[PDB]
Amino acid sequence: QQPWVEKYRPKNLDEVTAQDHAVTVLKKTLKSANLPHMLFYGPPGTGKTSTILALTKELYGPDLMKSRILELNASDERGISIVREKVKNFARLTVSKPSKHDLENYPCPPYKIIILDEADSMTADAQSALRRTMETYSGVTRFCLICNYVTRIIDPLASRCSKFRFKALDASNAIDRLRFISEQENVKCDDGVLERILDISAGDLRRGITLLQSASKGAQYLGDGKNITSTQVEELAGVVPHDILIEIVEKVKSGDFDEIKKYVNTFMKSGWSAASVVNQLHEYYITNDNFDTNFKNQISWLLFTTDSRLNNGTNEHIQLLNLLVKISQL
Amino acid sequence: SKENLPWVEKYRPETLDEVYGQNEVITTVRKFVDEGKLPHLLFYGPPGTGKTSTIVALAREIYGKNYSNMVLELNASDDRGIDVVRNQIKDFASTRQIFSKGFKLIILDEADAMTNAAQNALRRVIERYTKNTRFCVLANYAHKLTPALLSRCTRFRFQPLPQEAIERRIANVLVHEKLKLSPNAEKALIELSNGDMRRVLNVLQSCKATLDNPDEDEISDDVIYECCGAPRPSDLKAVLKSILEDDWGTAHYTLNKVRSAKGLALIDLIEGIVKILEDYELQNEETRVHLLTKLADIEYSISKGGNDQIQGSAVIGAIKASFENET
Amino acid sequence: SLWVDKYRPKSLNALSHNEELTNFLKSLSDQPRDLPHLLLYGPNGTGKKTRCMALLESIFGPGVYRLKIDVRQFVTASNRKLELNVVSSPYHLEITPSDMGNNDRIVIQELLKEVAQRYKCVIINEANSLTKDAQAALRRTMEKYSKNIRLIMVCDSMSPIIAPIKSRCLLIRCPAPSDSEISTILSDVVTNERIQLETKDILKRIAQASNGNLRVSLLMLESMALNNELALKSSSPIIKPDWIIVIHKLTRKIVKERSVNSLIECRAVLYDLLAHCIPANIILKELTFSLLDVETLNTTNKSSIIEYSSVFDERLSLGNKAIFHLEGFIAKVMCCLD
Amino acid sequence: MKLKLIVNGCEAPDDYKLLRTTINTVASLRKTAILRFNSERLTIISTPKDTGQLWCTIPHDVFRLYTVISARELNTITMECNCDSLLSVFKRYDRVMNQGSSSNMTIKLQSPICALGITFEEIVHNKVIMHSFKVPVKLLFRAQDTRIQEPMINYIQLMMYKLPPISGEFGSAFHGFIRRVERYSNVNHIHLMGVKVELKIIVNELDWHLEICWNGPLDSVISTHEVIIRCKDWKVCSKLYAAFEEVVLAISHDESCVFHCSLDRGRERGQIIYYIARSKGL
DNA sequence: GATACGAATCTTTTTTTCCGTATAGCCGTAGC
DNA sequence: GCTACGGCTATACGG
DNA sequence: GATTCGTATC
Ligand SMILES: Nc1ncnc2c1ncn2[C@@H]1O[C@H](COP(=O)(O)OP(=O)(O)OP(O)(O)=S)[C@@H](O)[C@H]1O
Ligand SMILES: Nc1ncnc2c1ncn2[C@@H]1O[C@H](COP(=O)(O)OP(=O)(O)OP(O)(O)=S)[C@@H](O)[C@H]1O
Ligand SMILES: Nc1ncnc2c1ncn2[C@@H]1O[C@H](COP(=O)(O)OP(=O)(O)O)[C@@H](O)[C@H]1O
Ligand SMILES: [Mg+2]
Ligand SMILES: [Mg+2]
Repeated sequence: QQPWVEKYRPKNLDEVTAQDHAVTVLKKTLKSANLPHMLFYGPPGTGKTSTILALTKELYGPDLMKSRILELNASDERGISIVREKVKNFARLTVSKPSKHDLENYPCPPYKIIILDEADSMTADAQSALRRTMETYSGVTRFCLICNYVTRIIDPLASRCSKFRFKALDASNAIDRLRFISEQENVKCDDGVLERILDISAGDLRRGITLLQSASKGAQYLGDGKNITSTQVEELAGVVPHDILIEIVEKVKSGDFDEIKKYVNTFMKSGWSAASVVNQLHEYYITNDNFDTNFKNQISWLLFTTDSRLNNGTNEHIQLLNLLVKISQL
Repeated sequence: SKENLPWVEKYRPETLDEVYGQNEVITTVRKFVDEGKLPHLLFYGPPGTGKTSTIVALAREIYGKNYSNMVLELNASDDRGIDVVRNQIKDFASTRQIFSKGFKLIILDEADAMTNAAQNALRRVIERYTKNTRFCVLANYAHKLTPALLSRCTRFRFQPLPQEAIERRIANVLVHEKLKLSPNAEKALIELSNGDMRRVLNVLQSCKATLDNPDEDEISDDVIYECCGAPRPSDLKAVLKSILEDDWGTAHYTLNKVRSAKGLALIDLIEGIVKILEDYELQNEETRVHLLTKLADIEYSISKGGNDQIQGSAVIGAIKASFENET
Repeated sequence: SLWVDKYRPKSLNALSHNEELTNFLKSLSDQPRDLPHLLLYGPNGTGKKTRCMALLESIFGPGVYRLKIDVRQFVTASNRKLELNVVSSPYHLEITPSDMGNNDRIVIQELLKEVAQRYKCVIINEANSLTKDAQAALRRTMEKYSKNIRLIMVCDSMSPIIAPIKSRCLLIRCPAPSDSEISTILSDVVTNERIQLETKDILKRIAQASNGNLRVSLLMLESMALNNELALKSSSPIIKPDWIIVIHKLTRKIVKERSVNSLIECRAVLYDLLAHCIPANIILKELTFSLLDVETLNTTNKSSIIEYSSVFDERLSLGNKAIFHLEGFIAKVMCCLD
Repeated sequence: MKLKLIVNGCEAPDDYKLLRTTINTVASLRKTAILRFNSERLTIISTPKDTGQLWCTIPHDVFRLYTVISARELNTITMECNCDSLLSVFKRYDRVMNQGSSSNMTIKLQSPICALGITFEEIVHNKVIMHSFKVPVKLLFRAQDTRIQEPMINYIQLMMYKLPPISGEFGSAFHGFIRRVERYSNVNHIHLMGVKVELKIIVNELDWHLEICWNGPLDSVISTHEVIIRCKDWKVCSKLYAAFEEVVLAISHDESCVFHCSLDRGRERGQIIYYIARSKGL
């Protein structure tokens, strides 16, 4: 049919989980018509698009939505000219008259909503043009900005738009949703499973749902009818096995450049991601009590520098080798 | 239909006496109006300080009923290129007054987004037709304006809103909406406002939405922190105490527990720790440098994103290493 | 043609170098209706593209390899003609950002909008070449058009892939085979075409000289076979790419001579390598690793070399002109070795 | 490589009008045109290689004399000529009879880049005024001719509409219906509608909608058929419809649009086909 | 005759506005 | 007296 | 602005 991420997308504002504050504000906005300009920001896969789509569904319904909603994302041109003509013309438009069915089954607010998804990719000039467009036509048009990086939104727009931070979906946040999805999809797992899934999927429910779907597909292919263990979850998540990490730590402990270089070459021959192994090394070194305070401070700074370098799309091999060499000389 | 509006565009001042905070600027422009002479005004300040509201109320006060034809307002939403400045602005500030005498008012909202050629053409229009037309320039960044344009414009600085203006506006909003606010929540709201009225209005609207039943219910600091998702001062103090005094494992545990209790963001904790450490007395001057530099790169990396736990451990290690210089 | 595509496993069951990955692919292909977007990451030359083609054959049946090469025209914001080649096939599309530079956003935008209008699988080779804007369009394109399109992109070192895309995909790892498996594949090749093969040790030598690369090992085997008059010798020399030899000579010159004139000669060598269209990131990688195999350098020199390599490859990733960072890295190595 | 032909407009009106319409269409479409002089027919091709292609077939019986000889297969002489020079020559020759005459137009291929010696006579009033012209052309190679082919059209969802002849009662009304969308200045896309007979011209945009519909009688020679095309091609279709009595419209669902014009010379019939690609997807 | 002076060489492939041309639409006059 | 076509002009496009 | 070669002048 459809992937579990799109199959279990929330339809109402009640299905959205762990984001209680924004959901409650939008629900009280349903009973009123003083909804302000919203700025949805947070980690990826936290449910901002799902929340805005659910609110849009509840406000107008399937019929008035096509006439009362304009959606622009990163897949379409959003230059200064586009903002100055299309957005301004849509905001200047008169609100469409609801039908009897719409006015009898939906609140039908006297405004319309312009949704600008992936607003972090918008240039500063477009936002500057957007400022007075939202301010002048606030009583006839509402604006929603969705992004992951708040700093990419200019200060005047962050001032005009109400800020709604979306919390990262940890284990306790989305364990109920994952359990509901597993029960509805008939997935059997051991105790502690789906918790390792939400731990690996740090602040992401989409990745956790995809991992659960992949584990279920693997179990169905096996056909043994056995519960999914945490070992399989870590394997298809890309988590380095603990034996390999232990060997990495042991070879780092002996500060030999040649042995470390050979083992790093063999390790990157296995295709392991540098980000995951760096996170695992960070967890191992910070968690372990065999190291003193100075070593922990230096290792934290080194891991921060390595993570920042890796996030810039650099070479995984060079960064991992340099990090391990620096650890061996600590 | 003012009840169908966001609180930011619901309490926009209509008269000059409804604008709080900038008492000096309001008094100066009122004296200008009463004397009958108005120079080429230039309003500068951070967003939300009340420049557009002030100039709109001033124009309404000058032209009570002829605001439609005596005021030409252009902003970044409309094209303000060389051709628009050459034709439309000149045509407006080239004809005589209709019947109101006085002068014609041209407001250039967000003039920092205008091109340099447009400002170069505008300076001669400003200095040429000043007998019957006065220009007002609003901008948040003065570096994007031509120095000649700043030379021919009288500069007015809009300071961030002081405490008392925020208290008065919040009291007016509470009276209008029949809402209650605890003094602790009042202090929390002003601190997060950062001299911005729009932030205060948005947070107040979100807090009224947060309450299950708006009347008979007070808004406490817990409501503020739950609606806006900001760390409590007690949480920041506990995190700083754990980082500064406790060992590495328990400090990491405390940071993780504090962050997972309410879903707090690491950048908010970083800002809180920066604000608290500014009040600290450091006798080495190297701890200050280490703290500022390490926290700056950590904040920048958070802005670009990455591993969150690694960034938190980096914050803890940076604070510990910086405070190791105080020996 | 060449032996690389002569013995390319067309079917899913013909893949015999990963085993567990083959089982996982069979699990994915059991029910293709719920197949999500796939992202394959691993060492270059492992066979990720072969796995993708085998999966597509396992889903849509034989016929995916019936490639027609087409010519497409695109226009950017300004008036411009973009002659992008499209290698489409039944229920399969191929897009690569190699030919197109910063204009890679509008081409993928138009192509995915047209194809997205059962589903049609789209393959994006070298997913790391996108400039963080095609990715911005792609995340919404696959999130909203998941019903009528599926995205399967292969890549190596997926660090420059943005977080939302990685969150929107299934992460599939393709480790490189061991030396024994490469030797077994070469043995099958030479059984299909007899090459004398005096000693089994030379197959292991070829496998070890490729660092887990099937394509490089097969190219080496074919080169030695054709040069040695359809035969093989135990003492036959190991053939290596020309730019590898040039980088090794550059490393030898850097180790021997450390001066400004030697710096200018190194700059000329780097300019020749750049003119040969070799990416500067892997140039820095190979130069750094060739410096580390020098036996006359102590541990402090190697640590300084690797630190400068990390700093300068980050700078090259955040840079515009690649010659500045390469020259800086070489000069730093020279100033550290002296 | 010996090409020579003679055209007499007054002797045969209909085929001369067909040739003039083809020249006007290829001139209005784009600069330069492809003249394929096969031994039994002349094909005039305008290949931009989204923009449309015009494929007009002119039989050899149209011209009074059609000696075509070349070393290529079936004496295929292919040439590229500027339409503007040919259009000017044809306008001069048309005004020659308009002022009163019956002289023939002799065309010879006089010398890869060559020129046609289009010479004719004119008599003012009993004076002899020889009009001589030389239009520079290039000679397309044999393989280059093979690279140009008429695009075949699938019939899986393609549906034919027999547009009314312009000489009939409904012809003027249908011409007005076709040109009803041309009076809008800010139109670039026309989205056609046929459900299974009606022809609807729909121009939907951000803040305005258009619903031109044909309520008159129509025939389909022997299900929804929608295709959105540019306005400039629709102008060419309207121009072709006025000059041809037998006009056939073919609409493919989200694939293409075909404007077929036929001149019944019976004798081989002269036909004009204007293949139009959809400007964008439904 | 020594020196100051001069020549030759050391080199290249998004957004706004503006200048001139293309083109379609409309009005005025010759002809049917 | 009406229509067709040529000349003049306003507007969009391109580089 | 630097180098190298050639003239006119002191
Ligand atoms: N709070 C939530 N409750 C239920 N499902 C959720 C929640 N948050 C995320 N999801 C699921 O996450 C998947 C993707 O959600 P989206 O809202 O489209 O992602 P996102 O928040 O837009 O992140 P982006 O697009 O990378 S900025 C869907 O399958 C949702 O069901
Ligand atoms: N001094 C003030 N007194 C009362 N309300 C204020 C004051 N300053 C700002 N506000 C409120 O904040 C809203 C936004 O302020 P504006 O004056 O419209 O914008 P601005 O201050 O010009 O900031 P920028 O630079 O244009 S983004 C107003 O509509 C008022 O509701
Ligand atoms: N299981 C296998 N058995 C034999 N040869 C293989 C196998 N997997 C890959 N290859 C060889 O690898 C060559 C190319 O690999 P490729 O798919 O280009 O790797 P990558 O996807 O990493 O670029 C093919 O010519 C094929 O012969
Ligand atoms: Mg989203
Ligand atoms: Mg303003």
